[PDB]
Amino acid sequence: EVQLLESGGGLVQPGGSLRLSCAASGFTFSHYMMAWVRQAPGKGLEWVSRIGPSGGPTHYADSVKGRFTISRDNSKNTLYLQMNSLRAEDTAVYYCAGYDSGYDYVAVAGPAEYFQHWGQGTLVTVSSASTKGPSVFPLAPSSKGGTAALGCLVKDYFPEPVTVSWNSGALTSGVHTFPAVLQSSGLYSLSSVVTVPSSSLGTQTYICNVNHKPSNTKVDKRVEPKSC
Amino acid sequence: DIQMTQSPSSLSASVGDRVTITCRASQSISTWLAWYQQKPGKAPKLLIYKASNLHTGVPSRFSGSGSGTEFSLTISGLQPDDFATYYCQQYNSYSRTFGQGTKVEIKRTVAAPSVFIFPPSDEQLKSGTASVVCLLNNFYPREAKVQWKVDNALQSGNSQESVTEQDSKDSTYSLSSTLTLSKADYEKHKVYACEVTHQGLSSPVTKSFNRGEC
Amino acid sequence: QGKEVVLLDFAAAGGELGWLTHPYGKGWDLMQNIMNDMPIYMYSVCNVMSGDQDNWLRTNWVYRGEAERIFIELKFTVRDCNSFPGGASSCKETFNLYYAESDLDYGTNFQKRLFTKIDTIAPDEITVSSDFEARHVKLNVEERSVGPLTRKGFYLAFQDIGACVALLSVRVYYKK
Repeated sequence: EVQLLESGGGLVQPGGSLRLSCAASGFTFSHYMMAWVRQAPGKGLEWVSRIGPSGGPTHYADSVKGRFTISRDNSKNTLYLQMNSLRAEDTAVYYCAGYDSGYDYVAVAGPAEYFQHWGQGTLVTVSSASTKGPSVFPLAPSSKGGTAALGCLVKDYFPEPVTVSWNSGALTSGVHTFPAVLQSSGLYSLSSVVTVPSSSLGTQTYICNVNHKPSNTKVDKRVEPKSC
Repeated sequence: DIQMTQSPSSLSASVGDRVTITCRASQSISTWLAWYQQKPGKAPKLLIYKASNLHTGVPSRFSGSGSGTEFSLTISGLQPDDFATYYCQQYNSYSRTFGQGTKVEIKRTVAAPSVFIFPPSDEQLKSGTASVVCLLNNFYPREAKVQWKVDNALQSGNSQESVTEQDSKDSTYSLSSTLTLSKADYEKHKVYACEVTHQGLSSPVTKSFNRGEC
Repeated sequence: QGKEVVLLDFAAAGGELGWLTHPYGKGWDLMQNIMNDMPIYMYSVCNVMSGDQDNWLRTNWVYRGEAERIFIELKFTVRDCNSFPGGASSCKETFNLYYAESDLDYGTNFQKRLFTKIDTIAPDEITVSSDFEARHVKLNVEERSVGPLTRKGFYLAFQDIGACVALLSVRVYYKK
């Protein structure tokens, strides 16, 4: 029943600041050591900071020191992180983590500590990009014996995510929607593909349905295979 | 600082298997080591601490050993939900460093990709840019090479690749590479070939097209 | 003078002295730690939540020599049971000191049934949870002795029955 909920995540310009929060419930928060650990996209875990039960001893990772501040309010059961002078490199999911000596079954304490409980985390994107709807382009095949593939290229949007379905959800089998990739410009690009028998191509309609909530883009794009 | 180094970086196992992951410290850390599991898009969860003590609730098929420099996590009789990434963390010093990760994937038969190539659409070619796309579809081992060629001429700096996680049906991967060019450059050339190298192919497979003539 | 003659001195081995543990795997384990800017080794067990614990640690075989009566000084810490939520009925704060005599060294062959109990060892000071989290260590000292020794050598053993104990020093001597 120990529960941690991060909030405050979101988009910010380089040099900007942001303040994260973790709301704890189901235990005696005042007795736990609390910490933040982060995880850059596609990468490993990186300890950020910690604070003792009383607000006590504070330590920071060398990569964050002088720029970030950790604090807590034990009467609101809330943990905080003030992040200043942010850079693209601080982009990450930030996790709230806790440790409590009453569940650490060892006669003598280790010097640093480990993380018993973790919140679900909150994304901080630091980037000079602003919201922008995608272009949606068809990936057309031709007419060749066998199975054929076909698709949509959803290109130049900020931020994530985008959803794609085919034929308004009527086509579910063999759909592959790829992970977005950040382009040099800062915007995202993604493809969605489905395989289909080439005998379908003159006859069956294929429409991809793309939605991008942040800019309110909804587009149904027909994919017409190529004929000679 | 103390550096942690996990081996192997990825691993392929079948359910029922017994797999062992290694974690090494660049200097001694006594028994202050913890192991964590992370499935994609989810928070990590503690498995082991003290370099062998099971966290409460953690199934007894996980076990850890080691001290000083060398440590080990073992999973006997992999279940379907043990395919995940595993991290180690030393807590002997205040730097609290983690290892880079070990990804336990599902083992499967070799499977050649079906390979398709897509020219840019007439709609994009209005915009002054132009993207060509290769698709490799349903293949095991994740390792593959993809090589763009334009009027039979090698390209670099010019493309980005993207791979999906293991399919929950047949445990294959799919990959797409996008070759991004300007409209003026594209209109200059003719044959846009896509060459693919992969273990299930006895030789490299090329899909191509010629702009202007189907 | 009535000089003491030391037969076994654990801390003085500097972590080079491996003792037998039974069951192999669960139970007592050697660990290392810093106290007073010095590395200190200890045997430790903390299985306070499962409650069917019977964990044994056995010293090496010690040659008796001319000793007829021996004195065993232990130094140890024990954590407060109340520091563990849900451990009321499983946690203990004592351990047992046993010994056995033999003319030969049995090596890894450990037969707990040949051991007689010397005493229950209990701490005068538990380590409460603010001590633990501050890395201060409440050391306890307990001495016992056992009567006329007859065989060429002897072992000592420590039975854990569900306590959170760290054993830092074990010193066995006789008085000349």
